[PDB]
Amino acid sequence: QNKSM
Amino acid sequence: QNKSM
Amino acid sequence: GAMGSMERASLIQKAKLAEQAERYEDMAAFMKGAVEKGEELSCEERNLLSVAYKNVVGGQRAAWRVLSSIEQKSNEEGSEEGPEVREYREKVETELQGVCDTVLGLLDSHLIKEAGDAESRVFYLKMKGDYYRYLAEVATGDDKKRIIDSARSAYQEAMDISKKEMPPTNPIRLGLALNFSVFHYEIANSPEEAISLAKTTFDEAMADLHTLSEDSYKDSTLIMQLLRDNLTLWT
Amino acid sequence: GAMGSMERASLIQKAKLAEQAERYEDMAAFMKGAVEKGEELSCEERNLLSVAYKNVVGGQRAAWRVLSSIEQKSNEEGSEEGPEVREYREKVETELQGVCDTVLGLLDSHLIKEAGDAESRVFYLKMKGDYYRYLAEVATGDDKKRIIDSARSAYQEAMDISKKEMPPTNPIRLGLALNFSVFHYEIANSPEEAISLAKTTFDEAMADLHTLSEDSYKDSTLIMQLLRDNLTLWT
Ligand SMILES: C=CC(C)(C)OC[C@H]1O[C@H](O[C@@H]2C3=C([C@H](C)COC(C)=O)C[C@H](O)[C@]3(C)/C=C3/[C@@H](COC)CC[C@H]3[C@@H](C)[C@H]2O)[C@H](O)[C@@H](OC(C)=O)[C@@H]1O
Ligand SMILES: C=CC(C)(C)OC[C@H]1O[C@H](O[C@@H]2C3=C([C@H](C)COC(C)=O)C[C@H](O)[C@]3(C)/C=C3/[C@@H](COC)CC[C@H]3[C@@H](C)[C@H]2O)[C@H](O)[C@@H](OC(C)=O)[C@@H]1O
Ligand SMILES: [Cl-]
Ligand SMILES: [Cl-]
Ligand SMILES: [Mg+2]
Ligand SMILES: [Mg+2]
Ligand SMILES: [Mg+2]
Ligand SMILES: [Mg+2]
Repeated sequence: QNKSM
Repeated sequence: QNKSM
Repeated sequence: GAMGSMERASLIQKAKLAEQAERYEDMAAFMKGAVEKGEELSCEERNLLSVAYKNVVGGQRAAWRVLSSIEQKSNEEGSEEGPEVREYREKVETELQGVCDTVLGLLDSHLIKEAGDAESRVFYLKMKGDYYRYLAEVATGDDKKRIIDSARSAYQEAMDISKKEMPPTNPIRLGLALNFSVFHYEIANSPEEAISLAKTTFDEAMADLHTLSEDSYKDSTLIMQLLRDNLTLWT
Repeated sequence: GAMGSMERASLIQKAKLAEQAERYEDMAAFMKGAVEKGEELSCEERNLLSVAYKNVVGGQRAAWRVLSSIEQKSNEEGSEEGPEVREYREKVETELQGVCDTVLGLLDSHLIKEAGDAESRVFYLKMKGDYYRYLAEVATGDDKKRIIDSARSAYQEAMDISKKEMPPTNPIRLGLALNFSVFHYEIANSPEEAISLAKTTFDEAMADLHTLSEDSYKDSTLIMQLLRDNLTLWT
């Protein structure tokens, strides 16, 4: 799970 | 919160 | 119908795929097409139908309650005034009523009249009751009483069949009893009837447990636990 | 447009109401109408737009990944054979691409060319990059390279403006850097560039923290924590 915003 | 199913 | 050109089996397969992806609106559309193929549904297929529409309308109900609480706050003493809140609550409510009408149309055309076995007949009558109850949750006009009575009538016919044709621990009978108790408590302003039904259902299921094999009733103990949750909340 | 007859302010109000009810598709439609009114968006309004479409397309992406994993499994060695999985994955993918195209059309007509301040211009270019990246996640044909390069170009123009017009701890600059790093790692097959960008961004923000007031940068420390999560995962 790559963190994006 | 009344439980229903 | 948009699904009239897809195979029944393909619709069932895609409903399962949509369930896995939590795409419940697609799941509902697929199971609607499957139903409209005209053949009765197997036990596994009824479950897919009920799950799909239950999740769709559950999201709709939660949104309706958020908006209705905001609306109520906006009509209190000292609250600053437009029509937007009412309009958007009405939008969500109209869409919700559309989904409920669609499910009831499916049940009436023609699932219930072809349902001859106790399992399926009770399943469909419980669902009829559930969706008339969802309509009752938002009703405010000249039809409220008739909607409430339609829910009651469906639930009661399902109860009479389940008591006579099903054992006390049948998951369908237990879920019907749970939801009819919630009807009494929250819709019919009959909390004592709700409590009595919940307690009697739980006690009879408890007394019948000894006839069951272990890994084959997870849902039944689950629903007995929900009955106990409601009892704990109401007393 | 279905919203052409509703007041801009009413659309904004109803977008906030939809946000509260977690009705993100309605939120997106409302903010689309607001944008199509033709006036530039305030800081608070851009946030509503981005949040709505981010949540809609996030649900779509999660469903697409569920279905794509099932599809891959179905094409392994010893897997039993129909076309349903491919068809439904294509359905979800086409709807996803439609949403992405809609957002990009909004940005191109005419949010970006009227965006003159650093905050808004960087915001919109980051969003352009995000949605071209979402398109890249599912691309498999003759357009993959051009989609990837469009994402890169948008991200890079946003980076050049943020480095020159914004402080290191600006939440928009930090979120842009996070997402451009994720682009490098997951889309561009450039994990070393992703790691370098994440580390440099985090270090510069860390060194600039001392200029900020406390309760006024929750989002910035939040995004620095996300950068650190990605660094921990990738190294
Ligand atoms: C995964 C596919 C489907 C079929 C959609 O859902 C699986 C579930 O479907 C069945 O469970 C039904 C059922 C549910 C069970 C109570 C859940 O049990 C557990 C431990 O998860 C919830 C579902 O909504 C469903 C289909 C709804 C009905 C409900 C319908 O009224 C019109 C009446 C009571 C309940 C009955 C039909 C349950 O038997 C099975 O008996 C369950 O088997 C297990 C592991 O307990 C399984 O959880
Ligand atoms: C409640 C309404 C809205 C505006 C929709 O969301 C609130 C949030 O909106 C703002 O936060 C933005 C923002 C988010 C913050 C990182 C969340 O911060 C916390 C602690 O919750 C997440 C949102 O998605 C949003 C709007 C997205 C952007 C993102 C957009 O790229 C195109 C770039 C980075 C980030 C910036 C714009 C953030 O500043 C505010 O600065 C935040 O204020 C606080 C309490 O930290 C608030 O959480
Ligand atoms: Cl509305
Ligand atoms: Cl499909
Ligand atoms: Mg109404
Ligand atoms: Mg029997
Ligand atoms: Mg495709
Ligand atoms: Mg500046």
